[PDB]
Amino acid sequence: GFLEDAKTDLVLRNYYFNRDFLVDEWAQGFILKFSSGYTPGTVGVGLDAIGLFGVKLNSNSELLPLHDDGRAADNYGRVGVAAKLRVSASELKIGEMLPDIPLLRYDDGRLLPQTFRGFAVVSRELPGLALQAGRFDAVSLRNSADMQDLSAWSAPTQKSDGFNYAGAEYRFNRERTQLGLWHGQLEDVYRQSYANLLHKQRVGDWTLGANLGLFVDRDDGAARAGEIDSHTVYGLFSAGIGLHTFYLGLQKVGGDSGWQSVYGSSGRSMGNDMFNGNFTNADERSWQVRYDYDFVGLGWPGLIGMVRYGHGSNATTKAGSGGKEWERDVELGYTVQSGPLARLNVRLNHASNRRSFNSDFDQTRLVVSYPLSW
Ligand SMILES: COc1cc(C(=O)[O-])ccc1O
Ligand SMILES: COc1cc(C(=O)[O-])ccc1O
Repeated sequence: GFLEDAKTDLVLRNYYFNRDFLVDEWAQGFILKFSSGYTPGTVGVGLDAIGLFGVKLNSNSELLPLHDDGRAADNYGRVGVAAKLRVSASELKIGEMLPDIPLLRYDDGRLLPQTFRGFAVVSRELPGLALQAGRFDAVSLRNSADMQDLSAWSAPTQKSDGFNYAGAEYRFNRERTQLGLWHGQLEDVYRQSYANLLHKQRVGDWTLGANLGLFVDRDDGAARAGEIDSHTVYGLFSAGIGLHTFYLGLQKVGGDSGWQSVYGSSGRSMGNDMFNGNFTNADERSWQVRYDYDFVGLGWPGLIGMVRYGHGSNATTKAGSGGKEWERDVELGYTVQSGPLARLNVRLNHASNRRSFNSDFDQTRLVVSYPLSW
């Protein structure tokens, strides 16, 4: 039922951000999600809403929008609604939403999430197979209260009438393997095709995983961001045992151009994605090593750590070719497991970025999040 199965989730997010090239930002966010149930019947009808509000505290960062003078706003926010309609094992949503698909990953790396306006269909009528398609015609950046036309990261000022997509994922092999094929079009800017293989296999105490991906990009229509021809391949491999996980990522961009994506979106579909980049400059070859540990092994349940290092070379940028870069990320995340503060999450992380072709910097973040649900 519409009211029966309705859930309300509120996240309080206190976010401290520092980048030393020392510049600083501190802010408080509120993210309110109201998700109804569905009316009973052949066509079920529902409504989702999202409320976003951020407040500047005394002190990228992209935590808050900037005034024209370059001064961060005191506060910002917006409210979005989406209607939902369900039939059998298929759903259509229309309005404002948070798309999380391989060709369009909504960003939530700062204070409030990026949202999009459009429609999205997910259909699971045949066992193991999920079909998706949709179109988004406006976007609100993570650091903006407003909606604007979409554009590509490679030319953020060149606007498009919208982003269309369709894709399929098939999961099989006792749920261990998944294949994905996706096609997207940012109208008059670029078209992108993507294939993905996910696989996991247990060898004794080890869990071995692979995430292989291939993107192929070209300009579309009027080609407002210029001519584009790119392909990007990555393989991200994991080996887990007990409380430990090890990763090796390998990636290469080829062709005339870098890898394409929608401006403001997250780079997290890419194998070597890290906090401050994903090594997708034209021609760039990169590798990554990563280690994760679950500190329950030291009597600290709820504490998890990650360290990762990535290096890229052969990078072509406007300035020149043969560019090199590296990033090192470290994170400790703690989630309170029990007591009055249960579910409270504290994440502390640090990134160091060095680039032969751009500015070097270190970055420190502390994010304290508390979820309430009723
Ligand atoms: C628009 O409101 C919502 C959107 C979403 C989303 O798209 O995932 C989730 C919960 C919401 O309350
Ligand atoms: C000269 O600047 C850099 C060089 C390298 C390298 O040689 O691996 C890496 C990152 C850099 O920022």
